[PDB]
Amino acid sequence: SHRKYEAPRHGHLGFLPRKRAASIRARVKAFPKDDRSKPVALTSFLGYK
Amino acid sequence: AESHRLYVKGKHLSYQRSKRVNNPNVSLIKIEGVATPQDAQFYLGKRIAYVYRASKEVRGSKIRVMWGKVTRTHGNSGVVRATFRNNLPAKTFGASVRIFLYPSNI
Amino acid sequence: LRSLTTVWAEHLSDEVKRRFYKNWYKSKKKAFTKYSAKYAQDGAGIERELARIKKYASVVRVLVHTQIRKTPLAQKKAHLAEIQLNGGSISEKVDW
Amino acid sequence: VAYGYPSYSTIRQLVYKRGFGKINKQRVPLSDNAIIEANLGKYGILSIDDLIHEIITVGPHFKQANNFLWPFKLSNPSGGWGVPRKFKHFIQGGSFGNREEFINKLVKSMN
Amino acid sequence: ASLPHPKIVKKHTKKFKRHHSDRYHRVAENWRKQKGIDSVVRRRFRGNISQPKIGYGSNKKTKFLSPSGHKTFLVANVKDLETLTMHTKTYAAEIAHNISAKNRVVILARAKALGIKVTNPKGRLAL
Amino acid sequence: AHFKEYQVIGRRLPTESVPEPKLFRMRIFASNEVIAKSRYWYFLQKLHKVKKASGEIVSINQINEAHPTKVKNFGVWVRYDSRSGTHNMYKEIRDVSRVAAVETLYQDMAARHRARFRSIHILKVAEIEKTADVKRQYVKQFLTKDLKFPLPHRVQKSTKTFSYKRPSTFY
Amino acid sequence: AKEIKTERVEDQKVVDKALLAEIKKTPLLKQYLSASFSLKNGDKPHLLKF
Amino acid sequence: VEPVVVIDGKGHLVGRLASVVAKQLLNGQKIVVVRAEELNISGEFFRNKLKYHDFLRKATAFNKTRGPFHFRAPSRIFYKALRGMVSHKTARGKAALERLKVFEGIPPPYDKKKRVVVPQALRVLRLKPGRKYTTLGKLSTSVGWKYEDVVAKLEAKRKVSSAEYYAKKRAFTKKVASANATAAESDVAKQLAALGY
RNA sequence: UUUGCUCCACACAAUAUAGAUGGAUACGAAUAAGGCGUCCUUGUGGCGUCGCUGAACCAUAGCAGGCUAGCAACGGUGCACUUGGCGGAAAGGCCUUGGGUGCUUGCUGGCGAAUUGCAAUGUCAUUUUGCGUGGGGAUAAAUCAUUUGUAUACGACUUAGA
RNA sequence: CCCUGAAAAUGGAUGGCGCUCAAGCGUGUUACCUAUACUCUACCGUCAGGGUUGAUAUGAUGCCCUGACGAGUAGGCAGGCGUGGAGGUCAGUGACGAAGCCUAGACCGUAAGGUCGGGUCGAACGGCCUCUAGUGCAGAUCUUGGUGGUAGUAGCAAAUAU
RNA sequence: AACUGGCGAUGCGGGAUGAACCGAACGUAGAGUUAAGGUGCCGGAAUACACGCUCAUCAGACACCACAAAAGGUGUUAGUU
RNA sequence: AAUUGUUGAAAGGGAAGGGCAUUUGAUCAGACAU
Repeated sequence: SHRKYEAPRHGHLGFLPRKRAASIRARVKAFPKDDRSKPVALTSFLGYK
Repeated sequence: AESHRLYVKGKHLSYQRSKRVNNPNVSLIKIEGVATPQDAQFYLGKRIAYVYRASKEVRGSKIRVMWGKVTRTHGNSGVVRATFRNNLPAKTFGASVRIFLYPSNI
Repeated sequence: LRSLTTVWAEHLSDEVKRRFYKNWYKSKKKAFTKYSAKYAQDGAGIERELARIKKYASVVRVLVHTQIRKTPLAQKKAHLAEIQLNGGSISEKVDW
Repeated sequence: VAYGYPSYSTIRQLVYKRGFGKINKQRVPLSDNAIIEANLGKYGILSIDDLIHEIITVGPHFKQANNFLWPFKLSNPSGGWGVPRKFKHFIQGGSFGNREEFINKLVKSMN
Repeated sequence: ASLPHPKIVKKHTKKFKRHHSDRYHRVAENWRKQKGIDSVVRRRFRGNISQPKIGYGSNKKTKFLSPSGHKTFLVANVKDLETLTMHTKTYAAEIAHNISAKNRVVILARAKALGIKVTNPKGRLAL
Repeated sequence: AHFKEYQVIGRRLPTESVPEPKLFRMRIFASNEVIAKSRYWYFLQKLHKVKKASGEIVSINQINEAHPTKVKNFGVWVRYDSRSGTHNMYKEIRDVSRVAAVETLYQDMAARHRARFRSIHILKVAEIEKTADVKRQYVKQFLTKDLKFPLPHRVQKSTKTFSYKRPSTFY
Repeated sequence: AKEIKTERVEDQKVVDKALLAEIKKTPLLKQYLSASFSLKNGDKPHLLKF
Repeated sequence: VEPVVVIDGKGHLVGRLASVVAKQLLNGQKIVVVRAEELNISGEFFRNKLKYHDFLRKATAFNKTRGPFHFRAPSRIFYKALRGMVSHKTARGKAALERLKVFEGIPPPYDKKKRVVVPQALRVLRLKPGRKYTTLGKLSTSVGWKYEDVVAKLEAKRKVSSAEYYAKKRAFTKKVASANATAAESDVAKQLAALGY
């Protein structure tokens, strides 16, 4: 039988699996698309909240 | 010379089989030269050896041989049937096989 | 993308050498000994490696670490991370 | 069934290779003319060629000669039946029915 | 030194085992014909254990002959060992299992004197 | 089926009421004598009131082609039973012999109309020797003066499973 | 685990010395007989003439 | 007949090439297929894309990690097409698939060797001219292959280096042909001519 | 950490083999077009030649490939070195210089083969390991336990302690 | 022939891969693959028809010849294997070890089962001709007895507190 | 319900798979030939030969069988008047 | 006997077991010796 009253699904399915991180420092998966015009500079930094 | 081979190389294809039942008594050999039963008809009487190696040395050597003979042609692609004294192991499908020229008729 | 080679600095701080051990208090602290000895004789191997990086390196990332001893945190083991250099060509990045 | 009119060659080869008698309700092979003379000496059939003659030319004692001949047990035709599917009439591109003159090749192959 | 015989051909080997004797311990390995209705052994399906039939019967000329070419004949003492004096090349004496060693030595001596082969000469020998 | 053309003469069984009956002759394209006789009896059955149990075949003789080498243009009339009804058709085929023309007719009809041999009547195959009697473009096309066409993109059957250079399809 | 008949060696020396003269009448037969036969790659014993 | 046979993938039809290669692999020949990004499938690009999308739609409902793995690289697409042909669930099939290596482009270990083609599985020999066909690399990069350009650039570099090598090979082969031509008409060459060489 | 570990050379033994038994012999691109040689104005040029399969090409003779003599060339090839480059896509290979040494069937000779008895794969490859040789080379960690809470049901994670 | 008509629910099935001058559709001709089918042979058994008095290595229920056949639940019949007990016999086996029990040790029979070796063991047991039956187990939510996985798991948490 | 043949009581090759369909019925083995069904690979057997048709932006692929209709197309081919 | 411990052998990518055939390992009878 169909769901009597529609409702949006709970939670977000694109963040699965909800396991622990591999390490206490999250990896920067992607980096800004490099262009070879501006001077050389870092694309990130590390800090402590 | 650097080549001492006196046998034609061949590949052990499979046991004679229907769609779902295989007969281990008769094996199939694909000889590297023949490509038609007319050319396969030459090799019918020839002796066949499967040569393998084992870790235990018996009767003077670690190399053992299972002997057999070609029996008749198979199909239109020159495959031949082979009958061995003891049937070839099913692990040797695609293994190499020496088809000697004896007995000869030329 | 696959890493080709990493070239380290001659002298590594204690707070970043700690990252390479789990038991720093009793370790012999031998990390990068036979590598800091490679910077001797004007670092011929080091410059050769950098030249090979320039020859075959499409993306350049730099290993850096935080001076965590400057923070009030109790942990003295620094964090090491790769930050991509965005700028001139590969030679400019590695020279920088 | 597949049936036709056999030639003398087919009949002779059949009698020579797969010729079997019916002595004492037992299927004995037509090995010597003595066997045929013992049973069919009443009708004048003295030899295996006498039997073949009484078969090929339907004669006064054809019934007796053919009854004495045991039903021939023929093998499958060497080289197949020449057809993908047997169970259609030979006229319909099959194998059964009155093959007439073509029966000789089939019987020789099946011998 | 036995009677000439044709090749001993065993039509079957690998003793016919009872169905499910491997699966269940209560089921003994002695053969018992399955009487069930929907049984894949009573209905001889492909890939199931073969059943004993009369077609496996050994040749009447090679029946009961040991690989040595004799038929084993049980002997309990010298008196029944003497029954094989004139049939040395057909029957081979086999000492019964309950014969004492001090009698088996006598049996073996008498048999070797008469030429009768004993299939178990190493029985209870304290050598 | 590599047909052979047979000419079969038969008749009704003579009786004392009317001995010496009227011989009827047919030309049948069949694979062999058995099928030729069967088709003859079929056609006589559908034409006149006579069946094999009531008549006889006085003769059956194969016709070989007069000029098995000279290329001709046969015009064929054929009726066939489609999935819905029976249609009469005229097609012309340019071939070498009557039997070859009938064979290619059978292949062509099976290919273009799914008409098996059991549902085809060869009304008449007759050589047309005057040009401009041709009326189908697929045959008028090959009667052009000084005809020459190429055969582009030739692919060679390989006797070995591996060809060691990338082949070319010139010609 | 551990020689030739003198008669046999003399018959061999006479037969081979009688056959060598016959061998020498053709250009490459002696070298040919010194060589040893061996199937090479691509050889087809069903199509190789002898 | 060689131990390892390298198959040039360009211009080949996926199904026929796989059907040939599966039988060879079961026969025991070691096969390395190169240039998988320029394989060919009959039919037009949109049709083959729709077929691959229908394949993508099929996955395990309750846990997608257990369902069919829809590999997108051209080498893996051809490998799936071949594993469907080889009885991979048995040890025989596992050994056969172990005897096989499939690459996109031509790797360094095999760019110095001789690449062969299969005439029974060539597009230019099997497809009637005018039939639309697809390039496996284009199909893969449409359905989500991330390395079309980084393979094209390496193919350009490899072809450049191979052209430099082939120039030298052609020069030396012309020298050899000229030198052999002078030795022709000689006594030994004339004697060889009667024997066929 | 008392002669443990790694690497180099051979030496024995074990260990197996999805299966050596002459060579995996490198453009690219199109097929209703190309390859190669050649000429010039260098072109989407001209001319010539080839295909029609790798049935090719290379290699191939010697005790499973011996010991020796010479002729003719200054080649071909193996080996250990040496010189200089190219190669990062899975480079781990490709070329190259120099001399040394070995063979050379390019050509003509001399000696040996037997007896494995009429065939019996008649054993010649590489994969790993172990112990020996004698020659170098390098002299740490991790975990438990204690501790922190940026973590946690327990494991795990994050810290700190000569 | 193809297309529209042509909409169903887990992801999905010309069996699958995959196939496009087909590995599709229609048709034709060959070659080839294989069933416990057919042909020939061997062997087992059954049935049938026969031969054999000769003293007989005996036994005519014995030996031998010929031909055909062999599927099967319910069921019928026949020939046999095994167990407790009884009559007869082997002047049977046995404390120099009977019976029992263990025995990926051996032999025989198609099989029921029979025999032998090895270990344990301690006091009775077997072959044959017959007789007799409380005589053959995988089931019956079978009876009794014994023991497993579950499983070192659920859990051993009300009545204030040590 | 009628006739017959089967399954039940029946295994074997084929229809992937199935009590009934196709072939064929069974002692144990060896050799040969086939049935039904097939010969791109799984899979043993011709990526055989030959004549044509079809391009589908939901093709088609073999009987029982695992469906498709009425009506349409200047898709294409062969035809009739 | 079920069931269990140790030792020994062998195998083990979501069952184990079985039939046909052979390789491999372990084990074993008989016969020439007459």
